[PDB]
Amino acid sequence: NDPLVVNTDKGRIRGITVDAPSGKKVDVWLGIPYAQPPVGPLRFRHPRPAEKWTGVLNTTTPPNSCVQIVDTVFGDFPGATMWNPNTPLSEDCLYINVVAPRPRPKNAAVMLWIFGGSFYSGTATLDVYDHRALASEENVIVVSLQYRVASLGFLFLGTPEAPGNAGLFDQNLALRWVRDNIHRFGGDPSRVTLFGESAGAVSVSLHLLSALSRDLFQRAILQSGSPTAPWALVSREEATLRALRLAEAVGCPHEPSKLSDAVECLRGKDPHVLVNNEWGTLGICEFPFVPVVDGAFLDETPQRSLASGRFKKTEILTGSNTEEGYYFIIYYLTELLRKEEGVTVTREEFLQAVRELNPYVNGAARQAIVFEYTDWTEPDNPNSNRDALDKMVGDYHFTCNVNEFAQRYAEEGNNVYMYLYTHRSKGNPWPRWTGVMHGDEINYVFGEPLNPTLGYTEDEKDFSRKIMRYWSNFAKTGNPNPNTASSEFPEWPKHTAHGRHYLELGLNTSFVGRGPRLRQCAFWKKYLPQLVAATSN
Amino acid sequence: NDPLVVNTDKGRIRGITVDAPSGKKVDVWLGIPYAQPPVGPLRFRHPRPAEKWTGVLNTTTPPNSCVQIVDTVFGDFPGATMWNPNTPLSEDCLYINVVAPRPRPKNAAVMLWIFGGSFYSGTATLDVYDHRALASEENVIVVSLQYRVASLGFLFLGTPEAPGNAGLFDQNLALRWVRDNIHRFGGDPSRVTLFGESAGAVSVSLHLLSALSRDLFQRAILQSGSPTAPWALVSREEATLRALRLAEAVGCPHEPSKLSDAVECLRGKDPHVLVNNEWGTLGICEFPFVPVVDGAFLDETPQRSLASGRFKKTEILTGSNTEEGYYFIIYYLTELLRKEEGVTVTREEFLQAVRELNPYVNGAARQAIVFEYTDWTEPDNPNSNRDALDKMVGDYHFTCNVNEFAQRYAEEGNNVYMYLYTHRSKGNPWPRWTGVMHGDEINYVFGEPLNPTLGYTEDEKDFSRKIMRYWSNFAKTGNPNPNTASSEFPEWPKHTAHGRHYLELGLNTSFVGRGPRLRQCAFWKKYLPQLVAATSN
Ligand SMILES: *[C@@H]1O[C@H](CO)[C@@H](O)[C@H](O)[C@H]1NC(C)=O
Ligand SMILES: *[C@@H]1O[C@H](CO)[C@@H](O)[C@H](O)[C@H]1NC(C)=O
Ligand SMILES: *[C@@H]1O[C@H](CO)[C@@H](O)[C@H](O)[C@H]1NC(C)=O
Ligand SMILES: [Cl-]
Repeated sequence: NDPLVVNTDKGRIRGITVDAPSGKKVDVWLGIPYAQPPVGPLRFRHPRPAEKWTGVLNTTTPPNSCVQIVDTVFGDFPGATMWNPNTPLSEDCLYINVVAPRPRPKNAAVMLWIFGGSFYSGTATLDVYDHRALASEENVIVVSLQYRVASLGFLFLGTPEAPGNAGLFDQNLALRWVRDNIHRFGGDPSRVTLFGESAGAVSVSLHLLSALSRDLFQRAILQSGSPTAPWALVSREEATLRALRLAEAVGCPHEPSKLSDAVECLRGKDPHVLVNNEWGTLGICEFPFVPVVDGAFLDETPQRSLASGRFKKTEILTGSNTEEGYYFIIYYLTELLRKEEGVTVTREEFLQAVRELNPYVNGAARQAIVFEYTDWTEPDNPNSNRDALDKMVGDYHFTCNVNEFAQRYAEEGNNVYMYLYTHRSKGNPWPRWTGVMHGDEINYVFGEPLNPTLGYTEDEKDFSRKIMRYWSNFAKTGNPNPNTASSEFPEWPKHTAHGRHYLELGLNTSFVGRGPRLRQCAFWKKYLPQLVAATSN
Repeated sequence: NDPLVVNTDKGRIRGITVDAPSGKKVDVWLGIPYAQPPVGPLRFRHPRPAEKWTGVLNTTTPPNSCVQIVDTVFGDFPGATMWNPNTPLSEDCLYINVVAPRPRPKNAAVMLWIFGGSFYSGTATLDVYDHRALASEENVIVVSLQYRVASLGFLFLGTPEAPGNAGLFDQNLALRWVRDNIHRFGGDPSRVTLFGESAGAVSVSLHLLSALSRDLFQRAILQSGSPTAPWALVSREEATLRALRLAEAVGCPHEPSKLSDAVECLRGKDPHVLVNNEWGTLGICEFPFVPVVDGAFLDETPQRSLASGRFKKTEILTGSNTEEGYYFIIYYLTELLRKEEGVTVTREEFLQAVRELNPYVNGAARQAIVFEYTDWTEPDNPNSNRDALDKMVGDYHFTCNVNEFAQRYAEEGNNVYMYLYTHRSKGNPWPRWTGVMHGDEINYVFGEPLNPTLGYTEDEKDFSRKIMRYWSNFAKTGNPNPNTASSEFPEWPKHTAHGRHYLELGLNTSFVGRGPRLRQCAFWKKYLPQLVAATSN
């Protein structure tokens, strides 16, 4: 009997034994199909499941990446190219990857990765997401999936041939494949933990809401993303306009009254032409094609689900990084924050940035933001004014939404674990002033420091082992803490509805705090909305 | 020859030798007259100098106190009775006290005290101000003066017979007396340091502005008071109305057109009847009869003098206590902050208090205050909501005005030293939650802990020695620091215009910080004014 041949519910498949960078060995199945290719008449539409096949399908090659724009802003800068697709771009992209430890488990916990990329970019095949270290060091099945992104994943016109959320129905279908099949690979299908970062975290949080995903997994890890983030969803009316603008931009009919003509033309366009024409006039952290409230995957806004307690009763682990804003500002204010060492911002530049980064609020709101984000010890300090820019973008679009979601989960009686990630890698290629940006924790979550061909210190390797152990303890039990309390493994306390404790994740630290950033988050969530209402006659 | 008989420019006077509680001896001259009694036709008017006398005037008895209301809200509670007049009340109250060390110096520095009491109360004769410890431990001439308070000191109608600021002209005349005479008591008239607390500090600061006082002293110490405090001055237009309201309240004519009838009737009323009818409907930290801009003592608002650099160029030492607001709230919101142990404030009680304590601002401003003064770690915590009431009253009426004054003095090149006083006496008679209140430092400045019959600990005795040494180093040299830096005497750095360092004064501490409370002071001084402007249609 060939332990690498597996009889899935649609056919037999053959995997392959390979080495993790550490030397430990894992079994691997790459590019398992879970849907019909979403091509031709099927573009923009929800996935159909895969047709049965005869024989043995060799599932040993990393799959196609879904069509998306490629980032060339900084040339071959490694900090940017690590997020670009590393396999051929194709609409034929609906595949899953399974990576199992050796020897093969019987009922192991299953960690299912959903990649981020602001819903317009990303792929499960990235080297930074390599599954071999995590599976082999922690004894879990690691699963990853492709899902459609950008307008191919999220075009919405409010018609059956453009119903929205195709990329989310892709993820749901993959979740169903995992529950139907993962036991054949040594995983317990009742022990699936979803984890994802940024738009992948938003995606995970939406599976905590949807009635269609409710029974498809056990618990969730949400790295720097939450469904109350203002970029996370778009209204149905605005999505419809954005789709029609895309149709115009590529030469298609775009009349609100004859939506059939517009969809049909869009289905005939080259896919690269579509994703390369999506980017109109949008503010920072506004992405053109994102989830909507459609009626079937979600039938109410996330804020209404949270207010009413309509979400899955389970544990969650979630957290933020210290410099969440810079990554997005570096690409948006390219004259102000050049990607050079020693950048600073003058007071007059900061005041101009506040208007550009908050383009929708009135005069009174901007002053409040200025007051809230000024260092009153030294108002004109050019470092303080640069850091203020990161914090106001990072608080509003990231940190404060994670806090909000973790709060509601905790108020409703669920165990919550909250982190603030503060480690900057010794080999970080970005300018020193960028600090700990969006996504930096991913390398450590997937155990990349254990790769002996890379430059990580021994301290960083221990750190990555600590983090993988927290993450996988949580998947295995719902609690990141070990049984025997360690010197290397600090205690990670629950984030209670009233304590709101969080654990700082870093090299030489076990600091537990509150929040984080409760005051700035109250500014955005409580003070500023009532001031906008008061001054909008 | 009798060294206790001194020939002043108006006559001879006889003093008396007494003991310090310190064990050392001092010479003392109490009740030296410096003006004609301001009685009869002279009521409300500026002082005339004292008429010459033959013989030897026995100056050995603490002088009369100026007429003022007596506080009975808490009966014989020691925390309150220590501020009540301890000598008979009379309009015949314009006297000075001099206390010299033994053996008598030749050209000693002179520390001249101006009592506080919100311009309606106070007296130089209080036991808490007793001069003997400071004079004998620090080898300085200690001087104190009476000045008229309440409507008797500060009635203004804009006519020659109610010209305003009589109490400040009293202080000016006393300052003159000191420069004409203090060398006969062993003091250098070119080395007068003014010091005062609360309305006494305001008074000191107004002598730093007035052209009539400019050459009458060398430097200044300002404890918890500044001329930018919103209670420190009243407009000429409002002063006139308040005076006319007082006339009405006591049955006098009060027609805005016939001011002579009103003044002449007021000159006939009993002085106690006058001061007991002053208290109309006023907010917290609003006192009816206070300085005005008259044309002669001051001819522009303090803020206009500060902005234009028209103020005396000299060193200043100044500071705040940590709970500046509670004292006034305890007397204003007597149902909410009962003088009992274990008081707390509910969230709903706090929101009502914000409206009562900031009764002039609109809805938007109140929300900003609420947001600024909420503990966002635990918004509903009833200790936090009680402390917030102290901080919003103390910041707005005290701490932030001291900061502003020290800031402007530093920007103009003068040496400034800033303290935050944080010591609560072990024997404090107020409830524990009141913290370190307005006026608490006065006992330590005057060396009261060195009286062994009071209950002070040994550490508190040391603290008082340290503080008298800082204060008198400052009077002697312009710098509170000693020459040989000690472990008992930390370094007190200058408060520079951009560093804004302060020294925390307390038992087990040498902490240096910035501000204090730069962010909250920016809220009152920069943010809230621009938000009121924006929302005032
Ligand atoms: C798959 O692998 C086997 C060898 O292990 C090979 O003989 C076969 O041709 C491969 N391709 C397909 C399509 O099965
Ligand atoms: C003043 O004191 C002297 C000596 O102590 C005494 O003889 C004299 O009577 C006193 N004068 C008055 C007016 O009491
Ligand atoms: C003074 O502060 C130090 C700092 O921890 C402390 O160890 C010491 O006990 C303190 N002394 C007191 C509070 O009397
Ligand atoms: Cl001047």
